[PDB]
Amino acid sequence: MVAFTVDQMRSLMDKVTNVRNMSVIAHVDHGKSTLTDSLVQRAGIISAAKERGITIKSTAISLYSEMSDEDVKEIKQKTDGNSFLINLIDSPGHVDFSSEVTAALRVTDGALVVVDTIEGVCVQTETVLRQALGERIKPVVVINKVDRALLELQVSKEDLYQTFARTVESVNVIVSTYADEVLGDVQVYPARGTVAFGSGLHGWAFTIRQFATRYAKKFGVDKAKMMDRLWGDSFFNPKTKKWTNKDTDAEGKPLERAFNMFILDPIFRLFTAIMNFKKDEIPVLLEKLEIVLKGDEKDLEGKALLKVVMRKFLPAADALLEMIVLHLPSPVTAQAYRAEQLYEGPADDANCIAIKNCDPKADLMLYVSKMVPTSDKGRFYAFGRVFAGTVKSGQKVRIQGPNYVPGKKDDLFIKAIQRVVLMMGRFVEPIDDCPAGNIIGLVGIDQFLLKTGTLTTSETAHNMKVMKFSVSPVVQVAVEVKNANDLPKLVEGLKRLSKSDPCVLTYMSESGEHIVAGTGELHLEICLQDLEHDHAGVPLKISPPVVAYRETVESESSQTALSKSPNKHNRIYLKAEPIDEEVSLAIENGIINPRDDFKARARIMADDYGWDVTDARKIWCFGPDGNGPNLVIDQTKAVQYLHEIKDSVVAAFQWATKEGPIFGEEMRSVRVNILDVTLHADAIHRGGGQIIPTMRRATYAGFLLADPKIQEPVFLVEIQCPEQAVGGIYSVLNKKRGQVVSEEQRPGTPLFTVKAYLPVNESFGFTGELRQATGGQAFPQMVFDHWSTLGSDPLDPTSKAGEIVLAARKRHGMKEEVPGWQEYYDKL
Ligand SMILES: C=C1CO[C@@H]2[C@@H](C)O[C@@H](OC[C@@]34C[C@@H]5[C@H](C)[C@H](Cl)C[C@H]5[C@@]5(C=O)C[C@@H]3C=C(C(C)C)[C@@]45C(=O)O)C[C@@H]12
Ligand SMILES: Nc1nc2c(ncn2[C@@H]2O[C@H](COP(=O)(O)OP(=O)(O)O)[C@@H](O)[C@H]2O)c(=O)[nH]1
Repeated sequence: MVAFTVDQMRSLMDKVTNVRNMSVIAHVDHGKSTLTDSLVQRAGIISAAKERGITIKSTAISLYSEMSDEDVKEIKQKTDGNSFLINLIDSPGHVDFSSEVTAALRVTDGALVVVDTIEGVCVQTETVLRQALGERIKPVVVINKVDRALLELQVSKEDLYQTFARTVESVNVIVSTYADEVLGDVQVYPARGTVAFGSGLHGWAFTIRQFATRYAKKFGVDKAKMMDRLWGDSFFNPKTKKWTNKDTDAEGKPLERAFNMFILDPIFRLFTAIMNFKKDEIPVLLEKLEIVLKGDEKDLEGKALLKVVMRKFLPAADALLEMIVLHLPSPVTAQAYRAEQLYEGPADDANCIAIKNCDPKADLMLYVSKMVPTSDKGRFYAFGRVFAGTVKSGQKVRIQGPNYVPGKKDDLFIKAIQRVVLMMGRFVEPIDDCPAGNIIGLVGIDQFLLKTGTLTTSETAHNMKVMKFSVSPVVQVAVEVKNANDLPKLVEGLKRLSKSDPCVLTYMSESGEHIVAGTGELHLEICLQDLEHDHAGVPLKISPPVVAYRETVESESSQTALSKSPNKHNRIYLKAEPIDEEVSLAIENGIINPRDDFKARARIMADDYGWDVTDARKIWCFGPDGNGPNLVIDQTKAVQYLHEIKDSVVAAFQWATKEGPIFGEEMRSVRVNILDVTLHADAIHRGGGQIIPTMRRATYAGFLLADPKIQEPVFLVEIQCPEQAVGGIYSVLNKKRGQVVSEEQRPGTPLFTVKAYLPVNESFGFTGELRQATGGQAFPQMVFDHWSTLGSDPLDPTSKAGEIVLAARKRHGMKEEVPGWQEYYDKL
């Protein structure tokens, strides 16, 4: 549109009182693009001077505009000259709530909210506006698609007005409701020229002020008052030739409002005449309004003409530009009431002040809004705003991350800025510097600032409103080699991955699978990628990690269990019953140890865990692995060669409990009581290969008679997030048998710390699903917490648990049926 040299741009960048950092806030289909596009063609700036080339993803655009000596006097705000530099920063239309959006606005001071003439203000509209308000962004309105109502609906004039009327009122509800008391009445007033009406597709729009001036010069009145009248309850009676503050002429008759008589009328008459082909009235009407056509335009018809005559009548572009310049704040103005909020430090601090003043001579205070993709071979550029001091190419800056703390040296990076550039839509342009108050990009920060961050030149500097990260590994899957022979390389490469990525984690699952875990899904992504193509460079099959379970019993076996050796000579009679959870834990945590003296040990189980004191000294072993939470207590009476079979009964128990009868999982909280034992006179028939199997079977039998169940692992998740999104937590948690434990708020500033239990086998995907429910606001952090017995029957293929088992057996190539106890029991 207009081309400027790089110097010209720096000159404009010097008068920051004539700059406007804004964006366009709008609903999903309200003309946000046809409208900004309209502006761009009118005022868009372009690079002056104009296999190999460079490009960046559009993130901002620059518009230039000159005003009239008079229009610059209505600017109730420190100005400097007839010129202006508008910054049209792009914002995410459809992206989740608070992350992509919040960050973008933060570098804007004003907004241009687009509302629809028919649908009025919808949810999203009200949502982003509330968002913008939160950061104290002043709103200015534009009701769009006024053409739909004029054609399709055929609406009246007072009908339409009333619409505009409402739409304005709702917006003013949201305004007052979320506006900082200290900022004053930011409510939009059509009569004050802060609300524009028009059609972005047709190309026309208008503010009341534009009409209040048209009529102001001709008939000789000051517009101050002509504006107040041209909207609301002010009527002008042709007859009385005077105005009134009541909608009824003395005689009791209804009059026509000004807005309708002086604004809408002219318009309506033009539609109706050109849209009905009244080739005789068009000429006289156009003449009357002072709309001159040129050349072949004189012979247009219908829609073709409505657009020409309408765009000449009220160029959408000038209405928008008006409001922008005359009502939206400049940095100098906004950075004064927006300084505290954007600074996380002392509101009296040296820097926090250089923001308010928007002083380019203070200590650098540049905020990075986001990292933008570019054709420069995988390099990203930093897009942000210079809030204080000034940036320079090759400058030495202190890059502070989201965790950085003034004292502590974490997230801090004392590197230098390669180049400072202009982000002109899809193109960039190098410059020498950029003072406080502007929008610029930075090349060479890539690797030190992932996303949001603050750049400073002061060592006693604080960070600007920062965004929190997820830094614990949580996203994990099971990695395995496709050709068994590559195993050595998979292993080889897992130590390679770890040695390079300090934010990755690798380990062996209880169920023997190698495991890769990472920060986010994107992180795991890059990780598994490199692993298979460089670290290990071997084909791998990635999958959800297999969960381990615990086979346990619910009560004392309904009946005694019997089992005879394959000698038909020796028999064993036992029963199984549950061990208490507080106890099982004690065994697990080593408070009750099989290696500790019977002295200390006997004491603890009697004097601290209710165990009958005699019991303590008749346990033969804990298991599996000699020290697990399962006991074999000897309750026999007159077995001659008892002490003779002990060593065997033990090795049998250490086997049974390592791989239970349900599906081979480890048993937990299982206490086996041997009620009696009968042996053969000779030791030649009570050997190992005779007793071991007897006990193995015997135990299984008692076990299944004891109302079997299974225990599932359970995580203990911790979450941090803003008060509003604490809803998503409970939202998703419910869809996964979750359970909120505690909800504590960190004193100081909003950020809740939700804590809950999460069934390990309901956690695949959780991290992602969380991002959604909270629009990228919360970040999880898991850890194993405990075992929990499932209520359902493990031998009923259809029950919850029973499905868990079933699939398991199929995965192992075992029978789908779980051999009931009868299979192990040997009746007398
Ligand atoms: C989310 C994270 C981040 O890093 C942590 C790592 C260190 O520990 C992880 O905790 C991993 C656990 C730890 C416990 C206990 C050892 C008892 Cl025996 C039962 C096991 C589990 C088995 O079902 C239950 C948990 C989820 C698993 C696999 C599905 C991978 C487990 C495993 O096999 O290691 C949680 C991870
Ligand atoms: N009649 C009419 N259609 C419009 C107007 N503004 C936008 N549209 C149409 O609405 C649709 C969506 O508009 P667009 O600007 O892409 O919406 P966005 O999603 O807000 O960017 C398109 O088909 C446009 O042609 C307008 O003022 N009048």
